Amino acid sequence: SLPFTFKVPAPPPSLPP
Amino acid sequence: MTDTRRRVKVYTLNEDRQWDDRGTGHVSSGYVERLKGMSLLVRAESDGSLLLESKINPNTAYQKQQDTLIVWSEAENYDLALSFQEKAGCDEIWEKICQVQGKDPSVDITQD
Repeated sequence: SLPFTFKVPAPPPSLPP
Repeated sequence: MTDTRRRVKVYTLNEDRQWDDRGTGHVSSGYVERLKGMSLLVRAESDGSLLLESKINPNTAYQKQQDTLIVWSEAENYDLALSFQEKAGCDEIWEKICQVQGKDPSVDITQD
């Protein structure tokens, strides 16, 4: 079995853009 | 009966720069008249509604952030992500994006 199905993107930092 | 090949979860970047779950659905591509181009289309699983209709802009940097994530800036202060149940489906949509932009699908970011 997979733990979860859907990955989520990383939370982006303020710096750098 | 549920198709998993093109099954996705849609996220938007929220006010805390975290990701909001906007629902699961199924992703396809099609030409959209008023957007003047091939677009990514997501129908929501919850009720079949049109959840996402996003032009594949020739200049947008799409990022394949993991084997099953496609992330891009839709507008200023507006960031979108598609998370795929199946890598095969992610590869299918990535190929379409790369074809629209004239890029080789081996890249992981479409614009430098």
